[PDB]
Amino acid sequence: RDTDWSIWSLAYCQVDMAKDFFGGAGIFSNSGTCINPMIYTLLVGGEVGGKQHVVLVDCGFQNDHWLTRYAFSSWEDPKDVLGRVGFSPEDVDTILVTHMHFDHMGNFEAFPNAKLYIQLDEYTGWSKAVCSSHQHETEEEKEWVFTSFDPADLIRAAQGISDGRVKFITGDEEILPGITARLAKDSHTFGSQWFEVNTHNGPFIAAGDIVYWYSNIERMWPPGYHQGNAFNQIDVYRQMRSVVKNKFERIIPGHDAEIWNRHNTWTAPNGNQIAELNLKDGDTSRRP
Amino acid sequence: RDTDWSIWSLAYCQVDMAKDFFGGAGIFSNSGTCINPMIYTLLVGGEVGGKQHVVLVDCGFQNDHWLTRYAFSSWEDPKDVLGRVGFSPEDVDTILVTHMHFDHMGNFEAFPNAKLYIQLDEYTGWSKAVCSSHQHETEEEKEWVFTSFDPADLIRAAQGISDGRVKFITGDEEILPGITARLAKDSHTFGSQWFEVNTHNGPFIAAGDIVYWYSNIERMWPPGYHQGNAFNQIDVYRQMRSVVKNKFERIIPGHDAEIWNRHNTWTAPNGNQIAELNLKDGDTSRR
Amino acid sequence: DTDWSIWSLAYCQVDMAKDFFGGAGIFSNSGTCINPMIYTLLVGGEVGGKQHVVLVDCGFQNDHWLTRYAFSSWEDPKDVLGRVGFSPEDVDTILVTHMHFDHMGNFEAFPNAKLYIQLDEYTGWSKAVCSSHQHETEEEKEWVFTSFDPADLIRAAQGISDGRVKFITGDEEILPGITARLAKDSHTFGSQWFEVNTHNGPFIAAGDIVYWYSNIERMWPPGYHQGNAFNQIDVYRQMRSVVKNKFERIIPGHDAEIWNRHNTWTAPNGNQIAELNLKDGDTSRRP
Amino acid sequence: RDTDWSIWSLAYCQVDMAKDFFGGAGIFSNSGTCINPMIYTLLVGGEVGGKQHVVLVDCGFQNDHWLTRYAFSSWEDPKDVLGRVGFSPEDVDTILVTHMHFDHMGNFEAFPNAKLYIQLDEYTGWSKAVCSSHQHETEEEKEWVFTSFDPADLIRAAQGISDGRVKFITGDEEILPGITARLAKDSHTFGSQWFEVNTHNGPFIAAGDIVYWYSNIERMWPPGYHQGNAFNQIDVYRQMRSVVKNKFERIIPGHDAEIWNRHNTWTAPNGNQIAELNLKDGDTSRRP
Amino acid sequence: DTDWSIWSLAYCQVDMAKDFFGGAGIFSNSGTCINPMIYTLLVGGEVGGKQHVVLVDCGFQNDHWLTRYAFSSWEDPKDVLGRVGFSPEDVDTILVTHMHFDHMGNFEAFPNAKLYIQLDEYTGWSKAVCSSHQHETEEEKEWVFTSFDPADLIRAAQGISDGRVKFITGDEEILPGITARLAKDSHTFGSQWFEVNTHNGPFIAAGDIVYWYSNIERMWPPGYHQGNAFNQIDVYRQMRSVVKNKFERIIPGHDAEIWNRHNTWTAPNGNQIAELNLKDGDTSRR
Amino acid sequence: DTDWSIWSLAYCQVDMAKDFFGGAGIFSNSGTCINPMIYTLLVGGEVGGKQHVVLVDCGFQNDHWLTRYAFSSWEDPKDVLGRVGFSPEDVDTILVTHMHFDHMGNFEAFPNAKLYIQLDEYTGWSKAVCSSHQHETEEEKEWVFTSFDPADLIRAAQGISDGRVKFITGDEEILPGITARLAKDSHTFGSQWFEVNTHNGPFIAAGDIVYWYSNIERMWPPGYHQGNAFNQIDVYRQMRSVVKNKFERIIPGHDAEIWNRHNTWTAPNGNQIAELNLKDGDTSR
Ligand SMILES: [Zn+2]
Ligand SMILES: [Zn+2]
Ligand SMILES: [Zn+2]
Ligand SMILES: [Zn+2]
Ligand SMILES: [Zn+2]
Ligand SMILES: [Zn+2]
Ligand SMILES: [Zn+2]
Ligand SMILES: [Zn+2]
Ligand SMILES: [Zn+2]
Ligand SMILES: [Zn+2]
Ligand SMILES: [Zn+2]
Ligand SMILES: [Zn+2]
Repeated sequence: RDTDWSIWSLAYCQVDMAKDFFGGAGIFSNSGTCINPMIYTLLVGGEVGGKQHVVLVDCGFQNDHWLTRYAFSSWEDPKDVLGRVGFSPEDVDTILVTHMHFDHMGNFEAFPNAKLYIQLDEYTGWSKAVCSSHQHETEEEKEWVFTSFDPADLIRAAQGISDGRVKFITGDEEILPGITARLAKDSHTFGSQWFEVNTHNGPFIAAGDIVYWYSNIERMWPPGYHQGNAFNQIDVYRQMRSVVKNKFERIIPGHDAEIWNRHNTWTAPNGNQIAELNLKDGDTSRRP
Repeated sequence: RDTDWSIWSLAYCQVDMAKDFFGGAGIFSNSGTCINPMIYTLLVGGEVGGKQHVVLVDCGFQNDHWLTRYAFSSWEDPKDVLGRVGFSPEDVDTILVTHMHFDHMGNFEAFPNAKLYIQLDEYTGWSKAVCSSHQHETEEEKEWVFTSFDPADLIRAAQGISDGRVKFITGDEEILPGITARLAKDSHTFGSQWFEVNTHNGPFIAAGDIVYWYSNIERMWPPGYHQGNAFNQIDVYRQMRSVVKNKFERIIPGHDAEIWNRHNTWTAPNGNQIAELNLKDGDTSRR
Repeated sequence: DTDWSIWSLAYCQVDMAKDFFGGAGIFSNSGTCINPMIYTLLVGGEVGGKQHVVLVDCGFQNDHWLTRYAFSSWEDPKDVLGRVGFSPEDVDTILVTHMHFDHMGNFEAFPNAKLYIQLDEYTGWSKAVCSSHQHETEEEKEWVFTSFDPADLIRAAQGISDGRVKFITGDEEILPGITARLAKDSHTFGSQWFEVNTHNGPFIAAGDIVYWYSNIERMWPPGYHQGNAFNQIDVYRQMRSVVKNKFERIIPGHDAEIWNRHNTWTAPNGNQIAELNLKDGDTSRRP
Repeated sequence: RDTDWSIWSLAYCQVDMAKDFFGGAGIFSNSGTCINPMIYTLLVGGEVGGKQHVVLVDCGFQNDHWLTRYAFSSWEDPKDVLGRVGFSPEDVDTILVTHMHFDHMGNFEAFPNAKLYIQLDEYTGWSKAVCSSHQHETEEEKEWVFTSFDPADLIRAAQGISDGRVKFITGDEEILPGITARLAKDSHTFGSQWFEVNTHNGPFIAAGDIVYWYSNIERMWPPGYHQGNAFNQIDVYRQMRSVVKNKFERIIPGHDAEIWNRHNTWTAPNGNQIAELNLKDGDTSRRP
Repeated sequence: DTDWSIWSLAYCQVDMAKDFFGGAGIFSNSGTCINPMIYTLLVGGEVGGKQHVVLVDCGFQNDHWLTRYAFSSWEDPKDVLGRVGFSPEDVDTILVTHMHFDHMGNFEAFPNAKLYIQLDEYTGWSKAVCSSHQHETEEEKEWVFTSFDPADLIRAAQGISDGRVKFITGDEEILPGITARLAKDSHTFGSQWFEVNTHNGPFIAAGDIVYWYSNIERMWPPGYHQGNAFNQIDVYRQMRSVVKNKFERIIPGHDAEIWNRHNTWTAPNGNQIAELNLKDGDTSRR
Repeated sequence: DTDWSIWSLAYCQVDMAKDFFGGAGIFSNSGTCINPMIYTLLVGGEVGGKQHVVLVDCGFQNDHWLTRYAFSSWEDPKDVLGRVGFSPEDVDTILVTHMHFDHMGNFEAFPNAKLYIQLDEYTGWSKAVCSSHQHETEEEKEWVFTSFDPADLIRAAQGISDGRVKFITGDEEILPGITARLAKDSHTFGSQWFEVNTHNGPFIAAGDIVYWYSNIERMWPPGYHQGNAFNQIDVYRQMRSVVKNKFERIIPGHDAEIWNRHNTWTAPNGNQIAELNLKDGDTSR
């Protein structure tokens, strides 16, 4: 089947963060701070002459308590972030979840028509991890387990499973035409997955937090904060490099402001960026 | 290492059901119906000279929509059922869940001080199965998986996990002094577990639905309705027989009125039975 | 590439409680009914090349099994296969869905045929028979042997020594256009079903994984089986996907409804004969 | 200690055989032939003061075509072999099968009251191997598979399974009081097992054909003919040496005339040997 | 029936950023500090008698590794062992927690010592070193080799050939009262920790699974490591359980706090020395 | 679309008991015979692509091993490869069937070649070497080291760090038309054989899983091996299936019968040269 997809990376928030957090405890230690985007990626396309899908890789978090747990700024609603590219949250039929951290699957219920795809190992891993954490007597002992995980997202996932809106992927699978989910077990998280997007202009990768920063995969240096196996990430980087033949601009990192320096980018009134990574044959640009 | 436990099996409801359902196709086919008890079991004890635990194996379902999906009668609140043996739901500190069928974990939020114990395979099995079933285009194609399973219990399970009130068992484990949980993978359900209870009068077994009826384990004949592997149940029957040295009255089946005929039993006003299976050193009977 | 013509032939009939085949809930206490005992003949293979004459299963012999259960109208392979223009000597390969007596019993009646069975089926029954002899009484073994003849374990071993039995381990395209599919712990330890590719699309020989169309149409496994009910659910879905929900393309094991869904002749006696596919020039063997 | 066993190794036949077969292709190539005993081992005992079991480790082959496929001589019936130590074949309640080669299980039906214990992997291994062999067009291509295996023993085993005479062991198991079966997967054969026998004078090992000759385990040099994994045999030798704390005479090899030099031995009229390896407490010697 | 004398000796020091050892987030952009390089001497065994001289880890040689990091105060083993009454050649056994340069580099300075290391540790590094060489530039290889010397792969092989090294595969009580604990994919592919059963309770040589006491106390894996963050969390719980949450009975890899909570006395260059347990019938040391 | 020229080059000869190579049963007490020591030259790859020059195995050096067995006629890689128009410097790839001394001992004579080994072979020998040193005497270690030199373990680790050795894990097409097939616990822990696809059909470099044509023709594994005899049986079946029972298409490890099945000529000292295949557009010798 021939597939083609338009791809936009949309900032919906910003975080000021220690560099070693994203870039590595070695190379980026004691290197000050910087602003990094909170991003989700819109994909529109599919089989040519077939159903057109409106897909989000990840969907941001909500305007809730998480805004106080880190140095966030410039948060924007899905109505506004997607409106600037000519869509609405109602139009989104699928959310592909790289991992169940709060900033990639929180707020999925703002897309009432979307089905959620999660790796089974991600869901089961977090169920066990959350349950195990309650053997510690204080919350200080639980802090690391919950640094990026909202137990309420466990409840929402179960609610979606029973509702029929959450679907499990187990391993690798072409879930939409030209989008292949790749399980990276115990990489960034228990069941992090990345996505291979095949377009007429070649492959693109939505890496999730497996690749926080381009420097992670270019320097082969896993981040200072992650909740998996650093050597597994090494293995995944090599898989990703092979898919895109080291055309590093084709990989979408999770939280790297460097992405705006590498693609046709314009900014919204508040500053949040929009990137036009690719346009399928016959589509028009969204720059004002 | 010296454990001792008092054991009461208490009926909270009754169901009229075709016999082959519980007893088996072929041998009990076209045998009409009979009343069968809906049961949970109270265990009080632990290490002699130690903390006396108050534990439930299973806790029944709520008087909700489930009362109409089967021929139930005489449903009773846990306050009424445990009161007859001298306890209240607030006393229950542990609920041992044999499996996640609605009638064994439905009403657990009625015991606000209790921790829930479930096999990881039971929880993960149902998460996968519920999700897989929503790939069917019609609701009729989904009936069989949900005949005994309430997706609302999946949600309550997830809520208790994050609350810290639900704990996973993975395999065999002595979770309380003298009570060891036994994983029976893919027997009655994905992660059914049974419980071995060690007292001064020897072992007792809480079997759950692996053994619906004594005849399941006496005739080695699995039921006409189950959601796991029939030959796995046979193997579990053999383990149970070995633990109990073939003294069958020492096994507590899930839904067999025959239990009231094998132990010291009396009736409540509405009819629900209270079987006293064992009394630990120093306890007086509650007839 | 490949094409095959297909006939399903009865060789006996069985009167059985409906809950046996259809489910303990929905078909309980529904009386009894007549069900065909069937094996399926396939003739063909690759288009320009060796024509194979194949049986899926081969029925049982007229021995003590006629007094077991309640059979009637039993017929010899010489009679059943002659009506379609063949003799028992023509069959070069018999595909065994599982080692229950009525699907592999009479295999020595086809002297030129190689028998194909899943390694897990043979190993499972070897273990199960041996394990059952841990029970001291014959009554405790009844369920293991409800459908299994220990003499067929010996005949199977005799055939292994003869080179007449071949093991399949998992999925395999055995003959041209016929893929065996292992369904581990489905009806039995190593049940397998067969995907048959013709010019008119695919056909499925389901064995007893699907006793009745109602099993797979309602997604409701039978009341009697010796495997895992949820595994059967998974297989039902695999089969539906292969056949694009064109259910008449699935050959159930023991369902009179197949005579209502296909060109079906009838024999001098009651046992039926049903055409399912005729690949170009296979003159219909319909009178 | 609460268990005790008397132990006799009894030769029932003799075989003239090339030395490299039993001792190894390195040291014993082109080294001629020698006479080697065909042996099964009688164990009498159990719980001290409780049931006196009568046990055979292996039971030899029958007087059939096998007598011509090798240089056999002096085959003797179980009535005569066991008669010399004061027992009859009807006394044997248990036959422990090291492996299903013809000379270790061929004759089990001459012991009408005995249950056979066989490793599940041994039975399934031979079932597969026999069935696979019939893909070869000539009987010569099957010859190695059948050098020590009789397909008729497959049928007899299936018959014993159906009768309730055959019991499967899967892995390690204390089968009788003081006798533990040890699975040695893929050693001499698919499911070879050896037996540790606890006596008041310490442990004895019935090695089956894992140890043909003392030299295999003393020199750590597996034989030239076997149907398993040579390095697996190396690993089992180490387990055996450790159990007997390097008392090599406590190990009963399958086919070594050297055993008559290491134990109190006398001979029958035809030359077949009797070795009294151990006499449990209270037991009297059987030497004439 | 089993007793052990236990000494933790600092053979060197490093000035390192805090998030490296303590964790990103709670120690991000928090500056740096001096941290010790230690190996742990245990001598004793079955109270019956046979006394073994065992080292947990054995430092790194004084070579190019001294310039790769803010090292100082590197001392010889004969120097450091002498201050507690021993000579390298006395060591019977070197228990290797993992194959990073600074726990395995100088094992040849102990000609009598058998080396015990996990099969997965050795096998994982063989795999990794080989995998890295499909990277064309040296910058891409940097992280794999931050703590690993390819020359230690060649020594290990030479040790295998010589009979100096033996592979553990799983848990195994390697010497009377010392249980080796496989922690697959913790700090490294096959890191392991050791559970020393002394008459005065239990002791844990943590290796680099626990860089700092605060990794286990704050349940917070470090910012640099080369295995599985959640696996470390689960080993933290296995350790906490073995010592009943008495954290001092765990010896971290590179925490100067260990000097603070155990009898310590500086040496000439300052490299500390702490005695954690002297087996009754054993003589102390300054 | 692949094509390869194939030469089997004897670089040495060994006088050995027949049962060693042929079997403890059939060839017992059968005396000895001369057997070739062989490595195979492969030149080709994808048609229209980078033509590779590859060695399957590379022999051992003229060192202590020349005295550990009845060897004769040892020749250098410079001489043996010189006769077919190449030098050791041309070989960029050596595919190693197993780590026995006579198949990897001399790989450093090929300074530009990458070495490919099964991971299970390397870890297998690493473990076995360590386990062997638990025995207190050297006679108890002899069988483990009959064909294995611990110096090759050290040379292997050095190449690992140097970047010259690569691990294969299971089956893999390493070069165009060459598939490595792991045969776990066959001749050794991680023995591998190679399927070579040419325009004239498939050829197999069997290593020592097949010492002699009679192993696979008689389905009778050898009297000396360090793996699992029934695994070799199953591997024999895979090989026979690939070549559709054309046994001359299988390259055995040590069988002089090979010179009788192909265009063969001899060197001055006696060592044989076998031209098994010439890819489209090639001239003989
Ligand atoms: Zn994240
Ligand atoms: Zn993120
Ligand atoms: Zn139930
Ligand atoms: Zn129930
Ligand atoms: Zn059936
Ligand atoms: Zn049937
Ligand atoms: Zn044998
Ligand atoms: Zn033998
Ligand atoms: Zn370190
Ligand atoms: Zn380290
Ligand atoms: Zn070799
Ligand atoms: Zn060789």
